[PDB]
Amino acid sequence: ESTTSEQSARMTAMDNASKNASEMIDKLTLTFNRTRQAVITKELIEIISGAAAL
Amino acid sequence: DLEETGRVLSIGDGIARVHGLRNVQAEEMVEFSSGLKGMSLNLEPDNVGVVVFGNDKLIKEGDIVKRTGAIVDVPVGEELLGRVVDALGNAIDGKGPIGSKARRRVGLKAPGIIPRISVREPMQTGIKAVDSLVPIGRGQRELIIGDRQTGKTSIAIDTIINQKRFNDGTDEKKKLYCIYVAIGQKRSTVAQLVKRLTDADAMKYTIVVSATASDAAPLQYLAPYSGCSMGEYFRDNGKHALIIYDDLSKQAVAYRQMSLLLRRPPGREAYPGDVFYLHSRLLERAAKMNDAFGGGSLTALPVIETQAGDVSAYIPTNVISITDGQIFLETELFYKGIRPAINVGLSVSRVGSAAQTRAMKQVAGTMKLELAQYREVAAFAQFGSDLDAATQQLLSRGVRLTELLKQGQYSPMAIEEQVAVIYAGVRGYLDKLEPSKITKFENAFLSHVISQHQALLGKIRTDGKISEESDAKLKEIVTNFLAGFEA
Amino acid sequence: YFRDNGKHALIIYDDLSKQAVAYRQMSLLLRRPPGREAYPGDVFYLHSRLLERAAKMNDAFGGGSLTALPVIETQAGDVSAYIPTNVISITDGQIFLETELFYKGIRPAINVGLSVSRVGSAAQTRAM
Amino acid sequence: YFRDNGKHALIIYDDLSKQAVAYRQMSLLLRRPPGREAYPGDVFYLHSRLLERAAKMNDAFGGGSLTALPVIETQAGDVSAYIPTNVISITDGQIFLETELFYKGIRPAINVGLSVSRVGSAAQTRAM
Amino acid sequence: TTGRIVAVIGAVVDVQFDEGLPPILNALEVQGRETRLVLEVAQHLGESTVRTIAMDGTEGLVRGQKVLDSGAPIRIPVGPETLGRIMNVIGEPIDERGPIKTKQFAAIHAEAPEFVEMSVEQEILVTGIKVVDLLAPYAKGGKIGLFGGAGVGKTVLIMELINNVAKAHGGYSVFAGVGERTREGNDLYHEMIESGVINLKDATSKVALVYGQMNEPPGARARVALTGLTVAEYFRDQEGQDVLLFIDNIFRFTQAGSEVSALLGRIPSAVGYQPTLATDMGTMQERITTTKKGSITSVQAIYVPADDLTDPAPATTFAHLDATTVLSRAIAELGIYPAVDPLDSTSRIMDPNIVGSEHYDVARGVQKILQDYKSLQDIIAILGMDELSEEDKLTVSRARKIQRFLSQPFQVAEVFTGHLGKLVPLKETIKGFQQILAGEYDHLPEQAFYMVGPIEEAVAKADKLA
Amino acid sequence: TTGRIVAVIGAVVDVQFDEGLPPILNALEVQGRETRLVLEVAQHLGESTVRTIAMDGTEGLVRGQKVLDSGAPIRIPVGPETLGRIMNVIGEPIDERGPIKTKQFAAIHAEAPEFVEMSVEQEILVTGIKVVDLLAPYAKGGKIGLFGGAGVGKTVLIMELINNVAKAHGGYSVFAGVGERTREGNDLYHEMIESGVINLKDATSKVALVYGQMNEPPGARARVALTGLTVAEYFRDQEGQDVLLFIDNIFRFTQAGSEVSALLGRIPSAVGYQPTLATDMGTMQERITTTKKGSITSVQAIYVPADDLTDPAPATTFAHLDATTVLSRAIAELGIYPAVDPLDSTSRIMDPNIVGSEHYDVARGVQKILQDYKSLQDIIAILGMDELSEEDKLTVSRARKIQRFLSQPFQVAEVFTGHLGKLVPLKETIKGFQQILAGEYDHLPEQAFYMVGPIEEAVAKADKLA
Amino acid sequence: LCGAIHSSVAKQMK
Ligand SMILES: CC[C@H]1O[C@]2(C)[C@H](OC(C)=O)[C@@]1(C)O[C@@H](/C=C/C=C/C=C/c1oc(=O)cc(OC)c1C)[C@@H]2O
Ligand SMILES: CC[C@H]1O[C@]2(C)[C@H](OC(C)=O)[C@@]1(C)O[C@@H](/C=C/C=C/C=C/c1oc(=O)cc(OC)c1C)[C@@H]2O
Ligand SMILES: Nc1ncnc2c1ncn2[C@@H]1O[C@H](COP(=O)(O)OP(=O)(O)NP(=O)(O)O)[C@@H](O)[C@H]1O
Ligand SMILES: Nc1ncnc2c1ncn2[C@@H]1O[C@H](COP(=O)(O)OP(=O)(O)NP(=O)(O)O)[C@@H](O)[C@H]1O
Ligand SMILES: [Mg+2]
Ligand SMILES: [Mg+2]
Repeated sequence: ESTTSEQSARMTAMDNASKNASEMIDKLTLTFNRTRQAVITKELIEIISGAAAL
Repeated sequence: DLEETGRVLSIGDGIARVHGLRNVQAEEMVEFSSGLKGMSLNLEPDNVGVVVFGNDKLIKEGDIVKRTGAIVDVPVGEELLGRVVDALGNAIDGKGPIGSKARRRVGLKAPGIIPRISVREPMQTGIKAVDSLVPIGRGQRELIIGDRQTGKTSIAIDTIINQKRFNDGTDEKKKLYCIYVAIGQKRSTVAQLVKRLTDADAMKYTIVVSATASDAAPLQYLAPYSGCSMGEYFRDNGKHALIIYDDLSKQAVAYRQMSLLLRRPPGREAYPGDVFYLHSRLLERAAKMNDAFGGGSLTALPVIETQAGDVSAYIPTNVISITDGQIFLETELFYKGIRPAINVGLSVSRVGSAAQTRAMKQVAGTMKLELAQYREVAAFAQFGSDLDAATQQLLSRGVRLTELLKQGQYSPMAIEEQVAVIYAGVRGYLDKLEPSKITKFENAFLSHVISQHQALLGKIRTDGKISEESDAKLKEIVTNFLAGFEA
Repeated sequence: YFRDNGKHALIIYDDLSKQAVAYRQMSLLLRRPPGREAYPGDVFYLHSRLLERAAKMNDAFGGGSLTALPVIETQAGDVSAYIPTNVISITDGQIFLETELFYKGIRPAINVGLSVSRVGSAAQTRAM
Repeated sequence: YFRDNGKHALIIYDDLSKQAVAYRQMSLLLRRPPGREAYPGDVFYLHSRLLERAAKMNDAFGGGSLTALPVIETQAGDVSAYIPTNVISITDGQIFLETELFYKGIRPAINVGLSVSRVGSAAQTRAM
Repeated sequence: TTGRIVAVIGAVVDVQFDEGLPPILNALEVQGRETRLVLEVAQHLGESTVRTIAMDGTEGLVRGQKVLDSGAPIRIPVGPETLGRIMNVIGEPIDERGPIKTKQFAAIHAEAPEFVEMSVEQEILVTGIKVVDLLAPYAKGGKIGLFGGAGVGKTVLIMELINNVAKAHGGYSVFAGVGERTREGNDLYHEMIESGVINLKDATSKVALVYGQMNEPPGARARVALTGLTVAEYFRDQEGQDVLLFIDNIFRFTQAGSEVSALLGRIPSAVGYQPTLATDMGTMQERITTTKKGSITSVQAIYVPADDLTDPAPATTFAHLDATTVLSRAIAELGIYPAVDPLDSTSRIMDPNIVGSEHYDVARGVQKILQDYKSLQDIIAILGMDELSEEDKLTVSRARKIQRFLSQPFQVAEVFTGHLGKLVPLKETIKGFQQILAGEYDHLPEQAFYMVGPIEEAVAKADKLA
Repeated sequence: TTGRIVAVIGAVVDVQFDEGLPPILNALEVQGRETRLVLEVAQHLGESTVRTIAMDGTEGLVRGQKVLDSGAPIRIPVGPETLGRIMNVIGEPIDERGPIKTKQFAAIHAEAPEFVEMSVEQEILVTGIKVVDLLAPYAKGGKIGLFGGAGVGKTVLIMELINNVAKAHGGYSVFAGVGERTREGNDLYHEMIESGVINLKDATSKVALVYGQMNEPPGARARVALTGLTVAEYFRDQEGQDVLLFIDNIFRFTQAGSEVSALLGRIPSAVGYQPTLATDMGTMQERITTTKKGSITSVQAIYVPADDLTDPAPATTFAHLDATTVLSRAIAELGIYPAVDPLDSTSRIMDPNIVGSEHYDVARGVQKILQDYKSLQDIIAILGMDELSEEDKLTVSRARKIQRFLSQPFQVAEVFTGHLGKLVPLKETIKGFQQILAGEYDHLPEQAFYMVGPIEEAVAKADKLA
Repeated sequence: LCGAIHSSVAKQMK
C-alpha cells in the first residue's frame, strides 16, 4: 500500500514542482526582458547626454 | 509684413522655424501658404518654433506663415454629434461641413475645487461585471487597462451603445452624449467602428475624433485635448458627456516622438519629464459639477495598453495615479474564455459606490463577498481534491457567479435585467445546477422575464430598489422558471 | 582576384568586432552621431558591404568563389548585442562556441544545437 | 594638523555618496560633460585624492597619523555598483552591513565574507 | 521696474530690463492680462536679461510684452485668517469666500532654521495602526514619510491618520495638496466642513488649505509646497503653536522641478532629472521641521515612479524623515491593507531606551520571524511546505499569522474592506504580538487573524469560523 | 533646378540651391556618375540648403558636384510589364533583361486611403490552404505575420500563396525583399522561375520582384518596401485586383529606419530605435488595405529581437497585424506540410461575428480536439495507450485523422513531389473537418487523409488502400 | 521528496 501512496504522492508533487518552475521561468524572463531593454536605453542616454554637452 | 506674417527659415523634424510673426501669442494657431496648420510653441528672440499639425513635406524654406490671433481651439456644440472629425474639428465623414456656432480652446485648465461635487449619478455600461463590481460614476475617470487584444475598446463600445436606452428616452438628465477619440489606431478600424455604432443607432449621439496610425504625431498628440473640449461643452451646460481616449499609450508615444525631436532630455523609457502632465491635465477635465454650476458632468474612460501584463511600467503607473480606479483585463482570462476578461480583485472604482444603484447594491453587494471566498480556493492547481463542506460550497458558487459575468458583445443589459440574473446566482437558484448550463439559463431565463414580466422589471427599475413584494415576486419567478428548465 | 579568375579563395576576418571598434572610434572623433553602444548608424552597412563581396560565381563568370569566415567576439554569450547582431543577420550561418562546453571537455566547443548552415546539405558530399 | 604634529586623529566622512552628488551637481552646472552615471568623469579622483591623505607618518615626521572611515550608501545592497566599487578600490578594506543580517538578529550586520581589512593582524594586539 | 517679455517657452519666460534688473527669487507681474500672472526670477542670463518661471499658463503672452518687478518674492497671507480657507501658490483665495484679510504677509522663500535652533526631544506618536505603531512608530514634532507606487494606499493612509490624529489635535493643521487630484481637494474640503474642522460661520476652523494640483502648469506645482510650508511656519514660530502638516504628494514638487529644468537650459542628471534635485529637496525639506520655538509634526506622501524606490526622487528623500512607511504593491495585491512593508519601514524611535524594551523586543521579534520566513521562501516556492522541517513549518505558521495580524481595517477604507474601521491601542498591539510569537495561538487558523483590530477579536473570528 | 553639393558625410549629402529649393521627399539626381545616384530630400536646413540621404555609395562625390532636382519623389515603372522582373529601389532593372518599359511611373511616397475610401467590412481572403483558411484566416487588405524561417517551407508557401491568388482571385503579387542577402535573392529568383511563378519566356509571370539588398545604404533598405508598395498599389488602384504584398522581412524595415534616423542625428528612443518608430510604420502599413477599388493584402516576415515580444520593434509591428502564420520545424519533422502550427497560428477575424457561426464553430472544434489530444499525448507514451475510453479513443483517432487532413499538396511542389497540387475551397474546407468532427469517416483510416485535397479524396485514397 | 509520506508516519509514530 505504502508504495502506491508513495509513487502517487511523488507524482503529483513533482507535477506541481514543474508547475511552479514554469510559473517562474515565465516570470523571470519578463524581468530579464524588461532589464535588457532598460540597460540599452540607459546607456544610450548616457552617450547622448555627454555628446550634447560639448 | 513681419508683424502678422513670417517666412519659414527651415522645416525639418516637424518643427518649422519661422522668421517674423512678431505678434503671435504663445500657443496661437498660425497658417501655412499650403493651408496647413501649426501652433506657436517657442517664442524666441528671433524666430518662432511652430509645431506643424500635418505632414511637414508640404512646408518649405521661405513659405508664408500667417497669424490667426486664435489660441488653438476647436469646433464645439451639439452639431458634431454623428460627425467623424479629425483632430482639428475638420469633418472626415465627407458628409458636409460641420455647422458649428461655438468654439473652444483645447488647452483650458480643469475646474477647481469649488465648482465640483462627489459623483452621484451612475454611468451605466450595461456590462455585468462592470456595473456590478466596478461602478463608474458620472464625472469619474476610470481607466481601462490591459495588454493588446484583451477587449479593451470592446468595453468602451458596449458602453456607448448602452446609452441609447436613455438618449431615446424621456429625461435629459438621464442621457449621455458619447465622444470617442482614436489615437494611433488603424482607420480600417475606426471606419468599421462607426459602422457598428451607426448600425446600432448610437452615432446619433456620438462624436468621433480620429488621429490615426497615419497622421502626424502632433495630430495624434492633439486629438484627445480636442475631444476633451467637445466633451466639455456638455459638462459645462448642465448636460452629461462620456469621453473615450483610445489609447493614451499611443498618444504618449506621439508626444515622445515630438519631444525627442525637439531634443528634450529623455528620461525613464526615453519619455520626456512632462508626460505625466500630458495626461493629468487632460484627465483633470473630466468632472462632476454641482448644481450651482449646472450639475453637468464629463466621464473619461481612457485606455492604456500594458506589455506582458506589466502594470508597473512608467506610463501605466502614471495613468493609474490620475484616474479614480482601473479595469484590468487579463490575457489569461481572455483565452480561458472568461470575457469580459476582467480581473475582479485587481480592478477598482475609487469613487463609484455612491454612483451605484441600490438594487445592484442589493445583489452585487453579496457577490464580491461570495467571490471573495472563491478567489482564494480557486488555485492555479488544475488537479486538486478537497474536503470540508464549507470551503467546498464556496468553490461552487464562484464557478457559477463567474459564468454570470461572462457577456457577449453588443448586448448591453438594462440595470434591472442585470439585478435580475445576478439575483438568481447570488440567491442560490443556480447552486443545484451545472456550470455549463449557466450561460444557457441566463439567456433563456432572461427572455422569459423580459417577455412575460415587464411588470416587475419596471417596478425594480422605477423603484430603483428591490421591495419586499418585488423580491418576493422575483423569488417565485426564479423558482418557477427553474422548475421547468430543461437541462 | 582569385574568385574572379575561376579560382577559389577562403578568407578569415579575425575579428569584425575589433574593426567595428576602429570604425566607431573614427566616427565619434569626426563627430558623427552615436547610436546604441556609441556605434554610427552605418556600422551595419560597413559589414554588409564587406560580407557580401563573398560569393559563388557563374561559369559564365568563371565559376570562381570566395568563402568568408568572419569572427565575432561576443560578451558573456550576449549573441544579441549590437555588432554580434548585425553580422549574425548578414551571414549564412553561425558556429556557436561555448565555455561551459569547452571546460566540460567538448573541444572544439561547438554548440551543435545552436550552430547553423543555411547552405546545409547543398554543400555536403553524399558520403557525409 | 594632528597628523603632522605627532598627534593622532580619526575622521569619519559621513557619507561620501551625498558629496558625490554635490560634486555632480556643481560640476554639471559648470557645463562639464556628464560621465558614467551622470557623474563627472573624475569622481574616482574626487575621492582618491581625499582618502590618500589619511596616513601613518614615520618617526621622521612625527610618527603622527590620520585614520579615515568614509561611509558609502549602496542601493539594493549592490556592492558591485560603480560608485561603491570606486571607493572600495581606494580604501584599505570595507565593512559591509546587510539588512538581511540585521533583521536576522545579526547586529552589527557585518558580512564576514564580504568585509575585509588590508592591514591584517599587523593592526592587532597579540592578544587579539 | 518694467521689463519686456523676450522669450517664451512653456513656463520659462525670459524678460529683459533696462534700468532695474530684479534679483533672483523676485516675483514679477506680467502686464496686460485678464488674471494675475506672476513670474518668479530664476537667474541672470547677463545682457541685462533675467530668466523666470511662470506661475500660471503662459498662453497669450507676446514678445515685447510689459512685465513689472514686484520688488520682492511671492508673498502670501499668513495669520489665523487663513484658517478655514483654501488658497493658491500665490496666496489668493480659491474658495470663493472673499479676500483673506490678514495683518501680515510672508514670502514663500525663507532660510531653514539654524543648527542651534534644532530640537532633539523624541516623543512617540501613537496612531492606532498596528504595523506602524509596532514596527516603525512615528514621533511628536517628527518627520514621517509614506512611500507608495501608484494606487497603493498613500492617500488613504494620510486620511486615516488625519482621522486618528489630526481630528483630536489641540493646535492647528495645514494640508497642502501638491500635484494631486482636484477632486481630492474637493473631497477633503467638504468633509472638513462636515466634521467641523472647517467652519464657514465662526473663526473656529483648525485647518488652513493650500492647493496646486495635477492641472497646474509646472511652476505652480514646483512652488505650492513652499506655499503650504510657509503657512505652517507662521503657526510654528509666530505663535509657538503645535502644528500638523499634511502634504500630498511631495514627489510632485520634484517632478515639477524636472519639468522646467530643461527649459532652464541645464544638462540633465541621471534619469533625465535636474542636476539640482538634491539641493532643491534640501532647502525645502529643511524648513519642514520642529524647532525650539514650535513643533511641526509632518506627514508627507511620496509617490514612487514605476514603483522604483531607487528612483532619484524617493531615493533622495529617505534621508529627510524620522520615520518612513514604505507601501508595497505586492502586499496590497495580496490583499493586505495597509500594504506596509514590515522589513522596509523604519523609525529613529525604534530604540529600547525610548519605546521601552518590551516594545523593542516584540518589534524585533516580529521582524526576525518574517526575515526567517523570507529565506525559506525560495524553496516553499518550488516544493511547497512538505520538505520543510517541523521546526521550519512552525516559523511559517507563526509568520503567516503574524503576517495576517499586521493588516487592519481603517474607517476611511470601510467601503472597501466591508468591515468596520478599527483603532488599536499600543499596549494592545505590543501584546497581541507577543502571544502570537509566544505560540499562544498556534491552534487558531490564519484566517482568524486577517483583517482585525485587537487580538481578542482574532480569537472570536476563530470561533465564528468554527 | 540645379544645386551644388555642399557637404558629404558618409551617406548623407547636403545640397545647396540658388533659386528654388526641392521640397522634402523629392529625389535629386547626382550629375556625372558612372551610375545613378539618387539623393532623397529629408530636411530644409535653411539658407537654401537641403539635407538628403544617398540611396547608394557617396564614394567619390565632390563639394561643388552638380545635383539636379527631379522635382518629385522617387518614381518607378508600375504596371504589368513589371511582373516577373527584378527591380531596384528607384525602379531599376537588376535582372539584366533590359528596360522595364511600362506606361505609368508611380512616386513611392504616397498617402493612404482616406477614411471615406475605407471598406467598412471584414472579409476573409481564401488562399486554398486548409490550415490557413480554416484556423487562421487571412483578411482582405489585412496584414499577416509569418513566423518561422528555413527548412520549414517558407519559400514554398510564399510561392503557393502567389499562385493561388492568381488562380482563385485573378490577383497578382509583389515581392519586396527589405535587406535581402544577395545570395538569397538570386536563389529566390531561380526558384520561382523553376516553379513557374515567373516566366522568362512568356507573359505569364504572376509576381514582380523588388529588391533592397543588405549592402545597400540605410536609405535604400529604408525605402524599398515602399517601392514594392507602389507597384502593388497599381494592381489595386488602376486595375482593382486583389494584390498580395510580401515584405521580407518587416524587421529590417524598422532597422533601416533607425540607421537613417541616427544618421540624421536624431536622438534615439527606448531601446535605441527611432523616435519616429510608430509613424515610420504607420505611414507605410496604412497604405495596405481594402479600398473601394480593390485591396492589398500583406504577408510580412517577422524577426523578433532577443526573443523579446515586448521589444519595441516587434510590439510596434503587432499593432497592425490581423493574423499570424507560424511555420513550425517540429511539425515538418513529422513530415507534415504545409508545416503551419494549428494552435500557435492566429487570426483577428476568427470571430463568429465575422466568419459566421458555422465556420467559427468548426474551427473552434478542430482546435479543441487538437488541444485535447495534446493532453493524452503525455499519458499514451508513459502509461501506454489503453486506459483510454470509448471516448478518449475517439478524440485521438479523429484528432489524428484531423491533424493529417490539415496537411496538403501544393501545386508549386509538383516539379517532383509526383503528387498533384490541391487548392481546396473554403466550403470544402469547413465541410471536410466538419465531418471528421461529426464522425462520418471515423471508420476511415489515417493514411487515407494524408496529403489530399477535399474529403472526397480522403474516401478514394482509402479505396486504393483497401 | 515524496510528498507528506515520511512525515505523516513520523508524526503519528509519536
Ligand atoms: C510578497 C509579500 C510579502 O509581504 C509580507 C510582509 C511577507 O513577506 C515577509 C517577509 O513576511 C510576504 C511574503 O507575504 C505577505 C503576506 C500576505 C498575506 C495575505 C493574506 C490574506 C488573507 O488571509 C487570510 O487569512 C484570509 C483572507 O481573506 C479572507 C485573506 C485575503 C506579507 O505581507
Ligand atoms: C508538435 C507536434 C504537434 O503538432 C500537431 C498539430 C499535433 O499537435 C496536436 C495539437 O494536434 C502534434 C502533437 O503532432 C503533429 C503531427 C504530425 C503528424 C505527422 C504524420 C506524418 C505521416 O503520417 C502518415 O500517416 C504517413 C506518413 O508517411 C507515409 C507521414 C510522414 C501535428 O502537426
Ligand atoms: N465580451 C466579449 N466576448 C467575446 N469576445 C469578445 C468580447 N469582447 C471582445 N471580444 C473579442 O476580442 C477581440 C478583441 O477585443 P478588442 O476590444 O479589440 O480588444 P483591445 O483590447 O481593444 N485590442 P487592441 O485594441 O487590438 O489592442 C474582439 O475582436 C473580439 O473578437
Ligand atoms: N487601507 C486600505 N484598505 C483597503 N483598501 C485600500 C486601502 N488603501 C488603499 N486601498 C485601496 O487602494 C485604492 C487606492 O488608494 P489610495 O489611497 O488612493 O492610493 P494612492 O497611493 O493614493 N494612489 P495614487 O495617489 O493614485 O498613487 C483605494 O481606493 C482602495 O481601493
Ligand atoms: Mg482597442
Ligand atoms: Mg493619492
